[PDB]
Amino acid sequence: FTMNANLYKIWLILDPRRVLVSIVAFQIVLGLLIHMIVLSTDLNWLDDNIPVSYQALGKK
Amino acid sequence: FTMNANLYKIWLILDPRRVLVSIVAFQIVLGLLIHMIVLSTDLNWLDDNIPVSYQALGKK
Amino acid sequence: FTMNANLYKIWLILDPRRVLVSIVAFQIVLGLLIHMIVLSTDLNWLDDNIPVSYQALGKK
Amino acid sequence: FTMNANLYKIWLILDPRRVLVSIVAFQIVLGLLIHMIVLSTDLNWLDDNIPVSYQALGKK
Amino acid sequence: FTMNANLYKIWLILDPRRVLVSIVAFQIVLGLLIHMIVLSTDLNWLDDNIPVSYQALGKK
Amino acid sequence: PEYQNIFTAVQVRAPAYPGVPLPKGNLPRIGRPIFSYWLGKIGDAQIGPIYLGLTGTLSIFFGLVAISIIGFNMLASVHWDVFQFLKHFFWLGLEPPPPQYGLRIPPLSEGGWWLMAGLFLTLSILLWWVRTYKRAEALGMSQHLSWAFAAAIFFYLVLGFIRPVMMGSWAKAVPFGIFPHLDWTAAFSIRYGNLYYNPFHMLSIAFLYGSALLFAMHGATILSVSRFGGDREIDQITHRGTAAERAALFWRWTMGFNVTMESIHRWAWWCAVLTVITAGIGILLSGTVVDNWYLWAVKHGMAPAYPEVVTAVNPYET
Amino acid sequence: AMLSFEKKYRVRGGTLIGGDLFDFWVGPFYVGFFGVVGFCFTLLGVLLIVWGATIGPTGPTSDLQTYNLWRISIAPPDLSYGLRMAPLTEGGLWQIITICAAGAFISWALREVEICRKLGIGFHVPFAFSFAIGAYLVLVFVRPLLMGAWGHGFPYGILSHLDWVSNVGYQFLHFHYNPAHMLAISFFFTNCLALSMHGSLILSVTNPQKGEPVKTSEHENTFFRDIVGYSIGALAIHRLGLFLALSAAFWSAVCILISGPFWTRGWPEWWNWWLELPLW
Amino acid sequence: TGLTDDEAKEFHAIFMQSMYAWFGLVVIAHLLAWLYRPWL
Amino acid sequence: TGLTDDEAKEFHAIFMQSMYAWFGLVVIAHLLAWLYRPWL
Amino acid sequence: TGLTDDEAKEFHAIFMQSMYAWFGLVVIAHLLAWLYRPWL
Amino acid sequence: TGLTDDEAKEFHAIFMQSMYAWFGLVVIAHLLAWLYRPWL
Amino acid sequence: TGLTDDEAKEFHAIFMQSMYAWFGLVVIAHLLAWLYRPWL
Amino acid sequence: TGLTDDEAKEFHAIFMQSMYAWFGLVVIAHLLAWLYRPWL
Amino acid sequence: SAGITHYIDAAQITIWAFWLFFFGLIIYLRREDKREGYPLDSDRTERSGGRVKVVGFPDLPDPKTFVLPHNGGTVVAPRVEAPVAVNATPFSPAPGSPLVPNGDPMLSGFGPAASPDRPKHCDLTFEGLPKIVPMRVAKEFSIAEGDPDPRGMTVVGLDGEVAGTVSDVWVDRSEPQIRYLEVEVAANKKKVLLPIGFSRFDKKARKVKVDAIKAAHFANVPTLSNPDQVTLYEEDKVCAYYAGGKLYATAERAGPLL
Ligand code: BCL
Ligand code: BCL
Ligand code: BCL
Ligand code: BCL
Ligand code: BCL
Ligand SMILES: CC[C@H]1c2cc3[nH]c4c(c3C)C(=O)[C@H](C(=O)OC)c4c3nc(cc4[nH]c(cc(n2)[C@@H]1C)c(C(C)=O)c4C)[C@@H](C)[C@@H]3CCC(=O)OC/C=C(\C)CCC[C@H](C)CCC[C@H](C)CCCC(C)C
Ligand SMILES: CC[C@H]1c2cc3[nH]c4c(c3C)C(=O)[C@H](C(=O)OC)c4c3nc(cc4[nH]c(cc(n2)[C@@H]1C)c(C(C)=O)c4C)[C@@H](C)[C@@H]3CCC(=O)OC/C=C(\C)CCC[C@H](C)CCC[C@H](C)CCCC(C)C
Ligand SMILES: CC(C)=CCC/C(C)=C/CC/C(C)=C\CC/C(C)=C\CC/C(C)=C/CC/C(C)=C/CC/C(C)=C/CC/C(C)=C/CC1=C(C)C(=O)c2ccccc2C1=O
Ligand SMILES: COC1=C(OC)C(=O)C(C/C=C(\C)CC/C=C(\C)CC/C=C(\C)CC/C=C(\C)CC/C=C(\C)CC/C=C(\C)CC/C=C(\C)CCC=C(C)C)=C(C)C1=O
Ligand SMILES: COC(C)(C)C/C=C/C(C)=C/C=C/C(C)=C/C=C/C(C)=C/C=C\C=C(C)\C=C\C=C(C)\C=C\C=C(C)\C=C\CC(C)(C)OC
Ligand SMILES: [Fe+3]
Ligand SMILES: [Sr+2]
Ligand SMILES: [Sr+2]
Ligand SMILES: [Sr+2]
Ligand SMILES: [Sr+2]
Ligand SMILES: [Sr+2]
Ligand SMILES: [Sr+2]
Ligand SMILES: [Sr+2]
Repeated sequence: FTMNANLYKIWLILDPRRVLVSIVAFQIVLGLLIHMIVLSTDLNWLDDNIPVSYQALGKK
Repeated sequence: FTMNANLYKIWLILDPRRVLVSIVAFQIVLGLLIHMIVLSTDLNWLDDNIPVSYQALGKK
Repeated sequence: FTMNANLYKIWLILDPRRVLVSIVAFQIVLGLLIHMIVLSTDLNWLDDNIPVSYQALGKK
Repeated sequence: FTMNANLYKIWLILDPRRVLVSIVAFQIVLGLLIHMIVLSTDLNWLDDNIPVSYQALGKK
Repeated sequence: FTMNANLYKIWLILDPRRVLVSIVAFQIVLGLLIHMIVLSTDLNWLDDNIPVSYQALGKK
Repeated sequence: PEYQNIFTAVQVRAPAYPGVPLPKGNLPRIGRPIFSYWLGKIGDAQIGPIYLGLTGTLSIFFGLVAISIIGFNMLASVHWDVFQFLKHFFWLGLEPPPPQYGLRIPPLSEGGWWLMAGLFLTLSILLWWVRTYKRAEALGMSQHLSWAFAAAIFFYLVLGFIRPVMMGSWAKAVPFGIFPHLDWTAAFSIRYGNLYYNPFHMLSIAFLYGSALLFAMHGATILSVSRFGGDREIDQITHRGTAAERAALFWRWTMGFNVTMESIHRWAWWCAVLTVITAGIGILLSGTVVDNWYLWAVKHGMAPAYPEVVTAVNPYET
Repeated sequence: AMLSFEKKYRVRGGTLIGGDLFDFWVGPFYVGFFGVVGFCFTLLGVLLIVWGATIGPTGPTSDLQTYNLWRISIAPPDLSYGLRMAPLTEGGLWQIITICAAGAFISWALREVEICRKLGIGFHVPFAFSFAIGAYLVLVFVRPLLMGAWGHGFPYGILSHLDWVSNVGYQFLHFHYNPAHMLAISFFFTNCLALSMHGSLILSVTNPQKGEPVKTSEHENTFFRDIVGYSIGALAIHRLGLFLALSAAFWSAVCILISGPFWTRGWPEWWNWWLELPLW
Repeated sequence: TGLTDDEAKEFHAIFMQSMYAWFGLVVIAHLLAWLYRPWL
Repeated sequence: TGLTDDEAKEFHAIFMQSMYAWFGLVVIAHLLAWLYRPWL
Repeated sequence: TGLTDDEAKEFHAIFMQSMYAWFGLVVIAHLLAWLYRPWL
Repeated sequence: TGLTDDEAKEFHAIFMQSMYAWFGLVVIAHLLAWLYRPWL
Repeated sequence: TGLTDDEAKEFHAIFMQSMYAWFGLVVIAHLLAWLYRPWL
Repeated sequence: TGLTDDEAKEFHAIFMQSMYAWFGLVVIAHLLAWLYRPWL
Repeated sequence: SAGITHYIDAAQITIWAFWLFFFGLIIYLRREDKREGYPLDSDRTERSGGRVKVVGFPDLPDPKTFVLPHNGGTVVAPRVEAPVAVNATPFSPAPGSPLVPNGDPMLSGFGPAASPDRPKHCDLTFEGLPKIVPMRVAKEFSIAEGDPDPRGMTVVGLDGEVAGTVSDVWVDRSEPQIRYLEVEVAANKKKVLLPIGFSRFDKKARKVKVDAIKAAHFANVPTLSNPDQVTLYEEDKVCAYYAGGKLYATAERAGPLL
């Protein structure tokens, strides 16, 4: 079995509570971060007027 | 497998009171945040004057 | 009215005195905030000349 | 059948003296507050020149 | 993976927990750094109008 | 005559202290201590050990990256002349993306290093935040620091990221340079019609002055009751002594009221956090809400009028 | 009225001046001979600021006269008067109110002194107070004197004095470049930092997580050593903070003392000494 | 806390009628206010 | 929280109907507000 | 973690249901939101 | 790290399944996102 | 660093294979990247 | 609390008429004020 | 009509919110301020037999409990403290008058010599060993290289007279430093503590001046119920005595000057 065949041992070395909650934080921030990244590029989905401009609909 | 099967045990690891209140904050703040995001974009729903404008509703 | 049923047990976890006061505060505050939100928008009802202008009840 | 019929017990949880004094102050403040809010907007009742102008004890 | 010496002995010399934390950290930093450098260069892959333009498929 | 407790006149050493012990999960500590007879002349002579976790390493890491972009960039502005770099250093700086770019991620040569250094700096400050909350938990303590750091982080965020995003322009954040960032400050007041008439900036100023007032007063007090071990504030807080008594009384007899060994630390705490919090609010309303504070002050009748003894005719009006 | 532990210290004597004459308390305030001089200086000072507010810069009926708190303002005489006493209604009033303010702060300081002698505590506080009194004096006595006229002093009005600061600041073009200004600002900022750190600490140890007991000195040192590899320790942190705030006041006093009397050019220009060293 | 179950039914009672009296005085004021000067 | 299992049924019941009472008052005021002045 | 092994089954049961309930509230709000003004 | 070899196999097991579930949700989002809006 | 010569065989064994795995993934990302958009 | 049940009867009695003495002086002054100087 | 300037802007109302949060903050801080010394001492309270406990505005906050570590106790605040007679008599019968100490001023335990009754237990290290102990009890401690060893200097009072000699050095086992000087008194060879705060060194002469008290007064230094450790009660007791000398130790510190 050529693959990490004892890689459970990592939870004998690194405290799991810490690692888990840590991971949650890390994903929530990265999520936040890239969300802002997409908001700063051509790929933006908000200041787009999608699907119809609202700053110029209205009667009136 | 898509299924957890022993994930009740997570509260054997994480303080439930804390997890609960943590989620309360994270949700209430995120709510505030994104609300503010929508209020600052094209998708805005308050300063639209839809379906009838109130800031030029009077002659007076 | 929970709506069913052992969600009462939640006050076995979070102090009822604290939860109550917390909500009282949060609402007493939020009210003030949104009130202010309305005061700066289309829904403003005071500096509108509604239904008849009052600084033009004489001159000033 | 409902349950708003044990709503006196609040005075077994929250100090009545405190609630009373709290409500008292909170009200005096809210009063002064709102008075100033309206006094800074159009619904004002001081600078209206109503019903007899006093700086008009002449040709004003 | 073809012999080297007694280069396992590094763990009699360097704490496995710390090297773990160091590699996790350094790799994370380098990852974000290079991603942003590439995002800051001509080789950008987002604000390219790829594969269909987004700022002119909704502002219009 | 009497010792003033300014300079420890005779010191003593004892084997260094690795500190109160941390729970499982909180990694080892690194470095092994040293003593500086001179720090010792005025304070605990022990230097370190230090704690470094995932958090601490990711923060030192981001922070030093950010420090490199700013620096390397500054050497580039002088042509790699380390001499010139040394000569104009105070005036060197890394300016922000130009407005032409808005909030887009700009090219390396036009601001992208600033956005990267701003990015990495922020991540590193907020990681140091997490660090102090962890280090504060390992000790069973409370997050009072973290609530303050979080306030100063608030001001920071308002200055370089929040106001900019709201204003839709990275050119509005502050540039990294000593003299450059001083200039950014002055231009900021100028652009919005003199920041002195901004109420929030007045409050932040009352609170900065207050941190100096309170810490000078309290600090002078604790020294004046140092004779009774008033510096040992913890036990004077649990078990009031004549230090806390003479302390509360000096002020009581002086200004008519007083506080306690525990409460002065709250007045001081709250006064500092307030500086940064009025401060940030102050930058938040500028451009977002108010564009000319002096005018704002006139609209609310707060700006004084002086006899107009000197005046100039408006060419724009000819 | 007294604290629940106060009577046992309310001893007789310790004066500098007055002796048993004014050796008594009123409510919680200590009087003393200097409390009387102080109250007199103070009362006349304030009562005159009230009269200045009453009369206004052009007379009680003119539009510049005002009782609005943001705008009431009492300003110095023109420079034409130099160090002479100027007519009352032309900045004289401002001069007298100043004499009263200086005298009141000095009485206050001396009364804190008698209070140290009574309570038997160090005199670190009134000495430290004297730094603010000093800064105030440079801003009304030293600088305007070195500058040949009392008008160089700032006016006493909430925002008008802010205006004084503004235009005086701007005569040097970019005040931020004043190096003493740079110092004083550094101390004011750092002082505000240590204070937030000490404040936070005391409150973080005497009130720790539920389930934990009042914390220890060992904790204190271990936390800041954990974070930043060093802890200055309990006594000294009280020492530093006193240093920072008093120094912040110092350098404010010197940064303004040199802005005029010892330097007239813009301040950024001062930094020229650095670009011209024979190194570059 | 520290009332008998009886004196908080009482307290609640007096509190309730008194509070309602206040609401009365206010509605009085709001109705006159509405009369002399409509705001809506 | 030093409560028994029966006396958190109680707090919950009273809390819930009261909470819902507030939700009602709000739904009412908001419909009133909606009738007099639509925002959407 | 000051709970018993059974009150990590129980709590969990309640939790799962409550969260799924919130998620219900959310999916509801967003479908309505998509209805009135689609964003994707 | 106060764990036995059974409670790191167990932990590892549940961790692996949980992690894979989240990651699943991830590829889900990436497929919806790729269909309506390709980035490559 | 408190290890015996044997857990420096084990830790090293697992360390080495895991790192070669990560390196594998990297090689993957670089080949995918090289195919779709050459920079050379 | 630190009164007898008889001296809060006594206190309240004296209090109310004293208060009304005040309200009287006020409505009187406001009457005077309203006559010389109507405001609405 | 697209110009109706509103007189109310976000800046006004943010200044409003601020002041309201402010007032609540101020009030609160003044409440933590009455966790000690309150209710006050008037003859308003004594005249009414106590029916006017003096507390002012705001009022007193519900007690808070401090749970001392090490089987130490539990403290509350605000608490009810037993009155303690004043070891002095009114300079005037009028209120607000100061009191004159009874008997020999340094002994009075009134004025600069007064002090409260702190626990008769010891402050403890983290471990729980007597925090303040002598270098004779704390083996490890050591002078810092390049500092005269106080051990063996001569302690000298305010008038010049020798007082005693440094017999030892007390140190903090928690924050390593000299807290107390030990003094073998000349007039009776008894051992007394001398707070560092009262001690000045004259390194070139190996003297340790003390302006506080006279050489002689060293005879009356309050004493320790054990020569190898000290209690909280005893520290206050030691220091306050020296402090008394600042106003008492001479027939001149009483002031005036003119
Ligand atoms: C263009 C944008 C749309 C918009 C689209 C949406 C969408 C889409 C959503 C909202 C939702 C929310 N919107 Mg909206 N919203 C807009 C305009 C508004 C306006 C306004 C001024 O006009 C307001 C005030 C709101 C208000 C809000 C909040 C009511 C709500 C988020 C709650 C939260 O933060 O979680 C914190 C709250 C909780 C965690 C629940 C409170 C629990 C209480 C305290 C517990 C009671 C005790 C309990 C019984 C037992 C204990 C349980 C545990 C404590 C939990 N919206 C406009 C119209 N809005 C979100 C929602 O519905 O809620 C998810 C949502 O999905
Ligand atoms: C400019 C050319 C290509 C590009 C070329 C590459 C190349 C080349 C690589 C990546 C890699 C990464 N890229 Mg890419 N990438 C691009 C566009 C993107 C975009 C986007 C919004 O468009 C995103 C979100 C990503 C995201 C990512 C991460 C998922 C991934 C791992 C690095 C990492 O986690 O960093 C910080 C964290 C670490 C370095 C962790 C180290 C810790 C341990 C040892 C490793 C565990 C990490 C984790 C389990 C791996 C997750 C991903 C697995 C590969 C499935 N890329 C552009 C378009 N990308 C790397 C990768 O795939 O992994 C091999 C890589 O070698
Ligand atoms: C130029 C003329 C303008 C002026 C324009 C401004 C502007 C603009 C601002 C101030 C600001 C403030 N002004 Mg001003 N100000 C004026 C004149 C004055 C005068 C005076 C006597 O005249 C005074 C007392 C003040 C006082 C002050 C302080 C009260 C306040 C900021 C407190 C502070 O430190 O925040 C600083 C603290 C922080 C920023 C937090 C620091 C923490 C960060 C995160 C630390 C990270 C450390 C880093 C990671 C370490 C590594 C280093 C890296 C290399 C970067 N100003 C005049 C009117 N003033 C603020 C304000 O009022 O806004 C409304 C502000 O931004
Ligand atoms: C105008 C634009 C220039 C500038 C021009 C000036 C000028 C000009 C001056 C300063 C001054 C100072 N400036 Mg500046 N300043 C600039 C921008 C800044 C910035 C910033 C972030 O940009 C900051 C932080 C500061 C901050 C500072 C400090 C360095 C210093 C003020 C402290 C002080 O005077 O102590 C002194 C404290 C006192 C004098 C108070 C003494 C108290 C007395 C004894 C008692 C008062 C009692 C009274 C009765 C109390 C009322 C209580 C009632 C009884 C109830 N300036 C801008 C760029 N600045 C001032 C200075 O240097 O100080 C002399 C000064 O002259
Ligand atoms: C906006 C246009 C109108 C306006 C419309 C209204 C309206 C509408 C209302 C008021 C109301 C009030 N107005 Mg108005 N009002 C205007 C002009 C004025 C002017 C002025 C100078 O022109 C003044 C002074 C006032 C004054 C006031 C207060 C008299 C009153 C609010 C009570 C309160 O807040 O206290 C706080 C109140 C309480 C805490 C409860 C009352 C109980 C009192 C305070 C006793 C406290 C109990 C205490 C424990 C002592 C115990 C007592 C004994 C046991 C019996 N109005 C303008 C002209 N005014 C409100 C009102 O109710 O008055 C009828 C109201 O609804
Ligand atoms: C009440 C508001 C005041 C305030 C509060 C405040 N500041 C704070 C905090 C708080 C509560 C913290 O908790 C935090 C702190 O840690 O306090 C000591 C902090 C902070 N206050 C500081 C700065 C600061 N605060 C300021 C202002 C203020 N902060 C206000 C006065 C100022 C100003 C305006 O003058 C400054 C400059 C920082 C020391 C600290 C935040 C430190 C931080 O975030 O770190 C980020 C990243 C780095 C430092 C990068 C690491 C670089 C290392 C120093 C080098 C070491 C290298 C080593 C040799 C390793 C090998 C390298 C390898 C890569 C080769
Ligand atoms: C020097 C370092 C810091 C410091 C220290 C300091 N200040 C101190 C002390 C100390 C240690 C005291 O012990 C003493 C005190 O009582 O503590 C509050 C004091 C003091 N700090 C105060 C003021 C003060 N200190 C300040 C600052 C500083 N003081 C520095 C930050 C500041 C500012 C500008 O930031 C002010 C406003 C006082 C509350 C108090 C001394 C009070 C006092 O002396 O009262 C006697 C005098 C009066 C009651 C008024 C006299 C009447 C006058 C004739 C009228 C006023 C004239 C005035 C000149 C007009 C100015 C008008 C303004 C609106 C422009
Ligand atoms: C006609 C004629 C006779 C006139 C009538 C006279 C009149 C008008 C009577 C009115 C009398 C009344 C109402 C008041 C008198 C007014 C007086 C004289 C003026 C007040 C002057 C004064 C200095 C006020 C300043 C107020 C402020 C906010 C000062 C700033 C200082 C600060 C922030 C205050 C709170 C914090 C304090 C007090 C800390 C002190 C303090 C510190 C610093 C510790 O370290 C410490 C350590 C351990 C225990 C206790 C303490 C402690 O108490
Ligand atoms: C329980 O108590 C606590 C501790 O104890 C356990 C802590 O350890 C801690 C942790 C605290 C720390 C680790 C402290 C860290 C210190 C910080 C961040 C302050 C930063 C200060 C600096 C970097 C120094 C800057 C100054 C210099 C380099 C020297 C400058 C010299 C100059 C300018 C020339 C000297 C001359 C002057 C200044 C002019 C004259 C001076 C005056 C008039 C001032 C008078 C001063 C006195 C003291 C009487 C806390 C918070 C705590 O609360
Ligand atoms: C030769 O030198 C060698 C050692 C290489 C290195 C030397 C380096 C040196 C000496 C560097 C010196 C640097 C100095 C002195 C810097 C001074 C900086 C100062 C004084 C700055 C003052 C103010 C700056 C502020 C307030 C900056 C704020 C910026 C912010 C908040 C940026 C935020 C950006 C973010 C969060 C980015 C987000 C990116 C997203 C995700 C949105 O992109 C999609
Ligand atoms: Fe302190
Ligand atoms: Sr819109
Ligand atoms: Sr309207
Ligand atoms: Sr009007
Ligand atoms: Sr009139
Ligand atoms: Sr787009
Ligand atoms: Sr007038
Ligand atoms: Sr040259």
